[PDB]
Formats: sequence, structure tokens, C-alpha cells
Amino acid sequence: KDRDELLDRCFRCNQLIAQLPMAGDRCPNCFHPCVRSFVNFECLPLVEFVLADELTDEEAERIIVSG
Amino acid sequence: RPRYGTLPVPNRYYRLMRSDVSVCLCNGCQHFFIAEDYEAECMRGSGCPLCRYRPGKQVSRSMKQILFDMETAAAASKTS
Amino acid sequence: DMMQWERALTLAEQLAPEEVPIISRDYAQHLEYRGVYAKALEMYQKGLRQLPTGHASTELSVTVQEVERHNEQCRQGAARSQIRIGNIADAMKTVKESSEVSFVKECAKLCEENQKHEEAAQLYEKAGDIERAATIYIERCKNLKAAERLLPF
Ligand SMILES: [Zn+2]
Ligand SMILES: [Zn+2]
Repeated sequence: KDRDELLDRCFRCNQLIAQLPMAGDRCPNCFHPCVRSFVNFECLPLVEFVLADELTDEEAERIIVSG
Repeated sequence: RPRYGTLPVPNRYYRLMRSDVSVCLCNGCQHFFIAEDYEAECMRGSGCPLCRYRPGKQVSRSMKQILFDMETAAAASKTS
Repeated sequence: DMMQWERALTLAEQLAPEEVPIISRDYAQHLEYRGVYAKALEMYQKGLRQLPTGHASTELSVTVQEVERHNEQCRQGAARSQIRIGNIADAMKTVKESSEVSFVKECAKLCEENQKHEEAAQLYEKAGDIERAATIYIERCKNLKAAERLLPF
């Protein structure tokens, strides 16, 4: 019986990580890599999203500043 | 922004939804940290624990510090 | 490093699907040195690969040139190999759609031995040399109509 407070939480799938993660430290459920700190290695509440092909990083910063 | 140098690499984007946790990003390393934990680990006299980045000064330091260190080494040699 | 490319492909079926064609091409290269490349066609046909779809950054941009170079080299090998099989007509579209002088020069040498002198005649004048082309014309082809256009040169 494992405690749930010491288990990593994948915020993308909104489900806990009970099994051992696969390569890349990805989520067992939704294959999401864990956005971890690099002192205590805790999965920070961050999800990774990539811009669509019609948006660029310069355009992403422009639309972030504008709205 | 992955600081690989002058090479073109696209900027990755992340979304934060739970504001109760304080996160930071070491500009010399571009790795995510807990802000308070990173601050506490910075006090060991070597900046970021991974990349040893020190804020408040540019990438090129004042390398005259090395000259004074060699001066102090000569002084410690000439103490006795 | 065993040169058992057959079982290398066999395990690459389930291990690395993307690695499958590259080893294949290397296999054919070894066959090039032994004359047993009659089987060195299906892996060239299997060397096709879908275009990398994604964001328009450099990461999806640079690889296109390398994979296209690999495709061009594979089609060069296929055109070289199809000469001795007897499929000159299929290879002619690829040869005449190409640009490389040396590749067409190497392809033009072997067309006469199969008595396919029309394609040899088409390739000789575009091989970069006209003197040897006319020499082969007057000795083997005996086609004066094509040589008439090359008379002033
Ligand atoms: Zn997940
Ligand atoms: Zn750092």
C-alpha cells in the first residue's frame, strides 16, 4: 500500500504516477515528461505545449505581449 | 530559450495552472527550479547548483579577480 | 558488422522502423562489388519515406536535404542496377530527369551490350563528349541521322 503524498502527479493527464515511469521520465498514463525541479526533483505544475506551425516564437512573444 | 549558443533552436513553452507553487528558471542554465529551493541552494557560494550562474553581472566577468588571486597566492608564498 | 543485413532488417522491423531502409542501401553497396545485385532493387523501392511533418523551424528543415540526398543516391543506385536486368525504359525517365554528368556517363557505357542502342545514343550526346559518341556511332550504331546534327561540332 503506497502512500499518495510521495507519488508524482502528472498535471497534463491530471492523474498520479503509481508505476515506474518509462524512458524520458514520461508519464505512464499520457506519456507526458515530468517538469521537475533540479534540487529536490519534484514535478512542478507545468505542462509543455508547442506552438502550431502557423505561429512562431517571435509571433508567440508578440501575441503574449499584445494579449 | 535553450542556450546552446548562437545556434537557432526554437523556444519551448510551458503552462502553469497552480499558482501556489513558486517556480523559477536559472537564466544561465534555463532549467526549472523551485524558487525558494533554488535561492537556498544558491547560498553555497557557487551560484546555480548546476551551471554556476551568478546574476547581476554579464556573461564576461571581471577577470582581474584572477590576477588578484595570483597576487594573493604570491603574497601567501612570501609570508614566510 | 556481421553483414547479416537480412536478420538486421528482420529485427529492425520491430525495433527501429526508421533505420530499416538505410541498412538496406548499404547491403546493396556490398552487392555492387560482387555482381549479385540482381536482388538489389526491392530495398531501393522500400527506401521511400514520408515527409517529416511539424513546425517550420530549422529542426524540420535541415533533415529534408539529407533525406533527399539519400533518396537521390538510392535512385542513382536503382538506375545503375536496372541496366543489366533489362528495364532500360523505366530507368530512362530517372536518367533523363537527372542532372549529374558522371552518373549519366556511367549509365551510358552499358546500354550497348544489351543491344539497346537508341537509349545509348540518347545518352552519348548528353554524356559531355561528342567525339567518342560519334566514334561509337560510326563503328557500332551506324545511325547517321543523329550524327548529322553533331557534324559541325
Ligand atoms: Zn500524465
Ligand atoms: Zn542555472
